Amino acid sequence: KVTTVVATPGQGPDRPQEVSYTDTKVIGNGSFGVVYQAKLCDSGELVAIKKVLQDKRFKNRELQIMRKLDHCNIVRLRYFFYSSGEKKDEVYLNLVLDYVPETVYRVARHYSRAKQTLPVIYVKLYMYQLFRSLAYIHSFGICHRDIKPQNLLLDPDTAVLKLCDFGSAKQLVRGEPNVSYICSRYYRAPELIFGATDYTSSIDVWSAGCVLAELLLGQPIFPGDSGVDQLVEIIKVLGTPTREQIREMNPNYTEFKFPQIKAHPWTKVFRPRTPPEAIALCSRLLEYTPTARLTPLEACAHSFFDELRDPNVKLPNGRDTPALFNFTTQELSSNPPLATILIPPHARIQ
Ligand SMILES: CN(C)S(=O)(=O)N1CC(c2nc(N)ncc2-c2ccc(F)cc2)C1
Ligand SMILES: [Cl-]
Repeated sequence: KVTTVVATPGQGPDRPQEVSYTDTKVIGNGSFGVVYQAKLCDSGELVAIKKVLQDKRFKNRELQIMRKLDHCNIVRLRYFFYSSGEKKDEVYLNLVLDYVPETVYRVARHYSRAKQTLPVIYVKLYMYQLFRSLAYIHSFGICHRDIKPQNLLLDPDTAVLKLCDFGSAKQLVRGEPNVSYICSRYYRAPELIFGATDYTSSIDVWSAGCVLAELLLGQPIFPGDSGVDQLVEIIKVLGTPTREQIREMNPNYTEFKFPQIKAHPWTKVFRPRTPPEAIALCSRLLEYTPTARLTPLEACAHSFFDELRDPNVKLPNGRDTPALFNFTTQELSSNPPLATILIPPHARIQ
């Protein structure tokens, strides 16, 4: 059995191609709709097809965003096409994406179940690549707004990480308000919990920090079934936020005061032999004041990632580390001077 569609390439000019695929499995299910796996007939390559209801009213924002993006650490939209079948008279948008086998979520949980933590080298590789993907999208003023381990795809052999699921992503424009019900629990920045609608891209940075801490800890750092419970956990670590910090997150001073707890020394939060650089980075990501958090690009240049810039660094399995230094001017525009740290001497050899 073989499906053949006429699809538009995600990048490049509108030059429709006849695409045929087979072995259609299922995955995903949820909010958006369905995700299938498939095998492209000629090349034999695996792809994921995300199928969602097309609005008719507006054009699909995820698609609009996907087509603008091209980066080694973001899933490639290979094709998109429309279809339906069945008793519906409703259009479905189908996004054909590179299939990447693992996710940070699944990996983390394997190590967690086995009472292990992921080797710090993998923590470095995954986090660096995430920050690059954020640096890139943020440069277009696009915030992901749902950074979490399930959205971080991994090829285990190459150590390559790819940000996915742009269903929540949106261009944040100074002055325009945005819904505060967007991020997934545990990874929500305080300003989101306080219902702020004037938030910036630094919510993604907070979320990234939550992922780092979690890979280090072996479990979510700020858990809770309610916002109340999450804030308690946040306060247990960061300490009680000052009236200044409180005004910084949500201007609209919700209505209350929290228990007055002092800052738990970040060193006492983590397993005893945790690298100090890792801990330092966390504290500079997980800050109350949104403007006080490192930028993605600033994070990449943090000393916690120095090992990745070492010329002799290899994967434990012997392979080379994947591309880490092929920055574009687009990607560096945040702060071009950082190139002198980000691009190590050996990467400039001729
Ligand atoms: C594409 N996203 C909307 S998603 O539904 O969250 N998507 C993450 C999952 C995904 N997407 C892509 N592109 N490749 C492999 C996988 C994947 C599916 C199942 C897995 F166990 C691991 C990875 C499915
Ligand atoms: Cl044509």
